[PDB]
Parts: sequence; structure tokens; C-alpha cells
Amino acid sequence: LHSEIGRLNNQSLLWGPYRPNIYFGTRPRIGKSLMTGLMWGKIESYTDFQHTVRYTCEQNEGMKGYGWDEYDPRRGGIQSIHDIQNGLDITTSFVKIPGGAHGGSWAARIKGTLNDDAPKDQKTIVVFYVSQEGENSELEAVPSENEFGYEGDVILKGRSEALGNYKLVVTKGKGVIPQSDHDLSRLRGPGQTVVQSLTYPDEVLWQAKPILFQQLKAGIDWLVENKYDVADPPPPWQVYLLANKPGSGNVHIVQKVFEGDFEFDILFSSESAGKEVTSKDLEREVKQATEVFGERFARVFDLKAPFQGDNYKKFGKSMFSNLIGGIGYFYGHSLVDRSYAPEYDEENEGFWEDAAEARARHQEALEGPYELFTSIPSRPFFPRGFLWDEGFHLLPIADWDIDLALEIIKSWYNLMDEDGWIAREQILGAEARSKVPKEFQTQYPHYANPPTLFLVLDNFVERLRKLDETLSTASVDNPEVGLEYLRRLYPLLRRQFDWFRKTQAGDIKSYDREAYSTKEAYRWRGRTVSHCLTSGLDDYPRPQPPHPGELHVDLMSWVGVMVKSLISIGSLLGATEDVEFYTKVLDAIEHNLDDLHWSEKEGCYCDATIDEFEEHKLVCHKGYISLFPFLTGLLKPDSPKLGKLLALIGDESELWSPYGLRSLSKKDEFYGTAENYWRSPVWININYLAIVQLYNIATQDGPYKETARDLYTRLRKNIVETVYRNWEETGFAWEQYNPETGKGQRTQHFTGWTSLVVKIMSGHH
Ligand SMILES: Cc1cc(NCc2cccc(CN3C[C@H](O)[C@@H](O)[C@H](O)[C@H]3CO)n2)cc(-c2ccc[nH]2)c1
Ligand SMILES: Cc1cc(NCc2cccc(CN3C[C@H](O)[C@@H](O)[C@H](O)[C@H]3CO)n2)cc(-c2ccc[nH]2)c1
Repeated sequence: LHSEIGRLNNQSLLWGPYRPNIYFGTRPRIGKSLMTGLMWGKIESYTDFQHTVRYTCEQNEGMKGYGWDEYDPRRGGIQSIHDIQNGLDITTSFVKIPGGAHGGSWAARIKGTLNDDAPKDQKTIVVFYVSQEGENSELEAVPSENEFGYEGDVILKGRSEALGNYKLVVTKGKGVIPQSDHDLSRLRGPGQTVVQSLTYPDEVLWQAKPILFQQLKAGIDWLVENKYDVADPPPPWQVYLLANKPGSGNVHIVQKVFEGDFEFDILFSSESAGKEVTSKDLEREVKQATEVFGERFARVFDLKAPFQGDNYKKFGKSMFSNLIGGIGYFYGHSLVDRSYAPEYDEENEGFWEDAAEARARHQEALEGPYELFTSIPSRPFFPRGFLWDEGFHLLPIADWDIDLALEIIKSWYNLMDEDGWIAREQILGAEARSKVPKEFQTQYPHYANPPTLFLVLDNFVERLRKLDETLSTASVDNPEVGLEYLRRLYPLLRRQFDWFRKTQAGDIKSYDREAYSTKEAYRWRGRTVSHCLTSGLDDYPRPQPPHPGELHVDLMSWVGVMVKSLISIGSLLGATEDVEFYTKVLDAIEHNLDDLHWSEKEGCYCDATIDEFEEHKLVCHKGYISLFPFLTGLLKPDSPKLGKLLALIGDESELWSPYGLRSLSKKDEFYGTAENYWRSPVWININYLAIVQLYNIATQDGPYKETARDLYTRLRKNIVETVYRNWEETGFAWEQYNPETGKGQRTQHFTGWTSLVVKIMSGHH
């Protein structure tokens, strides 16, 4: 039955707009298959269109905003794009239709509407780009009855082992198509829908904009060798309308040109299913998809006071939709240094110098290919998977569709190598590599990342103790399925546990350190003088200089999170010997946290080093790090140490801002210094952790109930309002919020862990 619930998920999820890197495109969860992408641009001039054309997501003064208003990966949704440069408000309605044995059929409505500043008669080029990768597959454009283009529909007929037979229809569409007077309309026609059919070697079909512009150049060079001159040049649009050449290939460019408002549909009909898909199908399924989304939101995300008003429901739907609508499918080789050079051991003072020499041998090589099905931090800036980001992404996704979140966890853990390592940044394929500077491509098998995917497993387990809607909850509804999922994954979770203990180990034994355990001590590998990228808190102040004897309370707390989950998962599977060993490790962690990381002087936890004189020092930097035992849920509700930390959290002179908890105390000597990334600003992911724990230390008998209820109430309000205000004014979720102003700053479209607020608004954790 697990395979059956499993075969039903593959089929539900196969098709999607799973190319979050571009404004709108589709691909299935198959490495080498059929991909679509939308391009458009105003043409007012002979040279402008190369600058106005839109394909891959950016965020600059020329784009007001874009995002999904509703989305569910199983059904589809509606995307709005607000393009200032091109005077357009574009709508992408996308919807799926189950049927057949090939993950079904789908359709999309592209709707463009000039804004009030657009020339009422603006000319707008729209391209629909279709490519097919694969060895024994065919795609052909049926030619048109008309002489130099198509008057009505465009029919692509194709077949693959993976998809079998399908047809892809780009419709005539409503909207004024402009005609030309000029001599040139003897050879190209007056103006019509046109199709070019090409072949390139599979590995370049992703480079749609260069492929398009190679055909626009050819057809411009062709005017110049046919004596068409500056005396009487044709209109810019006609110069940039392609010569119809429909045929068979792995690339089909379908070009329309429109005067004023316009709209056309894409209907992909799977031959495995019955009747072909129609625009009447599109309108029915979209209306239906909207009611369903509406009903599911109101149940899954019941916004509690003071946020029950419609304005907050709207904001909630935006944050949630953009988070889940970022889901992408990624396929290709990764770049990995597999030397495991001895300098990566970092066992010498000045180890950062040694590790740079090793990197400077550039031994890294492409390996794979791999697949990842994951949400992303940001479409314009980070259209790829980040390991500890996804743990936060999936908390709200799991609530909506636990079966989807478990598909994504599975996808991530299938990347785990034999030693237990998952690269913290998944850059799969050339398409992914193009958005990434050459210096950040190389992954390093000693580089860890917080294991937040365990927190999603925690929520999965608590909901286990206690048709598309049937599928979404099947792995909790049918407990035999959940168990089987956890049984298959468990050995991976354990392999990663051991990988942290082998690769990220602190040195207790070799220094003058007294502790309750000689085993439990951790140090983040990968840190430079200013940075610790592997912890996720890029520039949070750590011991200076970096040193093999450093110990990292945030790493120790994450191991803690892992063990609590391994004990819980192990108990369910009956791993009785393993559970006994976990309970010993947990115990030792609780004690060593105190014996190595607690500052009675400063009333918080701290990273440790060893002195210029070879003895253990605590290095205390009041902020997110200082609270990690608490944030990760390891302190007992009556701990005197919890009491001391709650003080710190509520202390307006240290971490309490009107807009949320500051990354670093105002009182710390590194507050607002250097790139000031994790050195003052408000981060929603850590604020989320603080809030969840406060609600927990507030819903139990104990001495901090009342204190922790005030803090929960206020921190909940401050964070939600900060993110709502900014969403009202800018239309964006942001990576961080300014602690002096509550202004969103740095990365935009951060949905992303900023979308964590939707969960914060509904409460009941
Ligand atoms: C490629 C690049 C990076 C950076 N700065 C680093 C950077 C910025 C934004 C997001 C992140 C990723 N974040 C960082 C978070 O700290 C992680 O916790 C989290 O996992 C992760 C994913 O969300 N890194 C600056 C430039 C630049 C070019 C020109 C001027 N500047 C270019
Ligand atoms: C004030 C501020 C804004 C942003 N914005 C998002 C962002 C993210 C990553 C890379 C870039 C760089 N550039 C800027 C170029 O103009 C783009 O064309 C180009 O695509 C893009 C990506 O390379 N921007 C990030 C930071 C930041 C965080 C950490 C260190 N710095 C600070």
C-alpha cells in the first residue's frame, strides 16, 4: 500500500510550473523531458527589444513585483507580474487535469493588460519556448494552411518513453494583431503567429534567450542581404517577427505580436487520458482550483487575533502561495572537491590559510547527475536548494500537504553520499550554475549546515502519535505508510548523525577542559577570520582568532535536536539498542552544554576557544547564538538558565526590538559592524523558533508561564506586523528587517523563510 500511496503521489506531482528561476515555465519531475518558458517585451525601436525582453526572474526599478496569489503544486494556481519597463500587468493561470498513466494533462492562460502609462497602441512580442531533451523522443510542429504563418491554433505533436504521446496547443488568442504595408510582407506576410522548429544538442536547450536571439539575428541579416534599406525600413515588430519554418526538432519557438491588451492559452493534452484539453476546460478548472485553495487555507491557516481581518488573510495567502509556488525540480551535475585534502581537517592554528592552499589546487570536478525537488529562498536571487533553509520552508508546506513535505525531505536525503554528507547548496545543472558566481559553485564534503529538516520530521511524528485532499494527508491517515517512510529514511538520519560526530567534532580531551562527558563537543568546519558560512549565521561574531579548540554551542544544540528526533523515530521502529545509545548522547549533551557553554558571569550560553596561554575561555556575544539551547527546545520549563535567557530576550537594551529579536545585542562590541548581516538585523527564521518555544514555555504549569505568555503575545504581534507593514508598502517578503526602522532590507522575494509568518499568525503549536 505504501508503494500505491507512493505511485499516486509521483502521478499527482509529476507536472508543475517547476522552473521558479523564470517568470513562467513548466517541466515535469523528469531530468531529460519537455520544458516550456514564456518571454515577452515591448518593441518601440529597432534596438530596444534586446533590453526589454523578459525571461529569467530579476528584481530592479523596472519591475514593481510578481508572485503567486494562490498555488498548490497538485492543482496549479494564478501568478501576477507587474512589469513597469514593459507597461504590462501579466497574469499566468496554470492548472493540471489528472487522467492517463503519464502524470496527466495541464493548461495555462497568459493574459497581458497594458497599465495606464503604456501607449494605448504599444506593440508587445510574446514567445512561447518549448524544448525536449531525451534520446528516443520526437516533437513536430504541424504546418499551417496559411502562407507565411498561422491564423488560429498552433499544434505541436510529440512522444517520449517518459510521457508517451502528447499534443501541446498554443491557441490563436484574443487581441489586436498588427499588419504591415511594407514590401517585406511579400515574403514574411503582413503579420501573423509564426513557429520556428530547430535542433541543438540537448545540453544547451535551456539557453532559450540566446537560442531565440540567434534566430532574430539570422532573420535581420537576411533583410540586409536582400536589399531592404534605411530608405524605407519595415516596422520594428516586423523586423523582429521570425520567418515561419515549422518542422520537427527539440526546440519550437512560437512568436505572436500584439497591439494593446492580449491573451492566449497553452493546452498540453496527454494521449494516455481521454478527450483532448480545451480552453473551456481551462476556465472551469481554474474557478474550481480557486474555491478549493480558498476552502483549504481557511482550515489549515486559521489566522488567530489580532490578524483574523481580510487584509491579514490576503497577506497570509501571498506569503504561503509564493513559498510553495517557489517549488522547483532541478537536474544536472554538481561541482564537488573530492580530494578530502588533509588541510580540510583544520587541526593546526591558522587552518584557514592551509584550506585556501588546497582550494587553490582546484581538484573539484562535476559528478552526478542528481535531482532535487525543493522550495527555494528567492526566485530572482536564489533559485536553488539551501539545506537549513528547507527545514523552515517545509514547516508551513507540511501543514498544507504533509505528503508533499515528505516527498521533498526524501528528495534531499537521496542526495546523501556514502559518508553521510549533503552539500548545503544544491547547484544541479548548467541552468542553475549560470545564476551562481564561480567562487560559490564548489561544494566541500566537510561543510555542514543546520539540520532543520529534523524539525519537520518532529512535526510529522507528533501528528502520527495523534482525492487530491485524500492524497495530501495519506502518510498520517494510514499509519503503516508513515512508519514505512520513517523505516526507509531512519538509516540516512542515523548516517548524518554519525557524520556530524566524525566530521564536526570539538577537542575536549587535548586541552585543560573539565566536563561531564569527554565525547560531546562540536566545532563547525569551514570558518574564515570573519565568517562561519556553514552555521547559516554568516558573519555572527565568533571566537578570534578561529582555532581548532573552538566549540560552537549552536552546533552542539543542533546535534541535540537530531538525537531527540532519533530517539523518537527509533522508538517508533523498535531500534531498542540505538535508542539506549541516543539517550546516553542526549544526557551528555544536556550536561556538557552547562559545563562547556554556560556563562554564570553573563547569564547566557557562549562559544568557547582556548587562550594565547592554552586554557579554555568562553567568548560571549549576546544574540541568537546565546539562546540556541532554548531556540532548539532543550531547556526544561523550570530551568534557572531559561529564566536568565527570557530576561535577555525581553531586554530592550539587548535583543528586544519593536520589530523582533535583534541578531546581536546593541551592547555587543560588534553590533552594526562590517557587513552587519547577522550583527543587528531581525531574522524571521530565528524569531519563528523563539516564538514556538515561548508558546510552549507558556502552555505548561511552571514559574515562567506568565513571563513567556507576555513575550509570546508581543513577539508574535511585532514580527507579523513588521512583515505585514513591509508587504503592504513594498509588495515584498525580505530576508531581514532593520532593527532601528523595521524596514525590509537586502534580498527581496524572500519566500523563503520570511513566509514562516503564515504559521506564526495561525498559532496552535
Ligand atoms: C552570491 C552573492 C552573495 C552575497 N552575500 C551572501 C548571501 C546573500 C544573500 C543570500 C545568501 C544566502 N543565504 C545567506 C544566509 O545567511 C544563509 O543562512 C542562508 O542559508 C542563505 C540562503 O538563504 N547569501 C553577495 C553578493 C553580491 C554580489 C554583488 C554584491 N554582492 C553575491
Ligand atoms: C543591500 C543588499 C541587497 C542585496 N540584494 C539581493 C542580492 C543577493 C545576492 C546577490 C545580489 C547581487 N546582485 C546585485 C546585482 O545588481 C544583480 O544584477 C545581481 O543579479 C545580484 C545577484 O548577483 N543581490 C543583498 C545584500 C547582501 C546580503 C549579504 C551581503 N549582501 C545587500
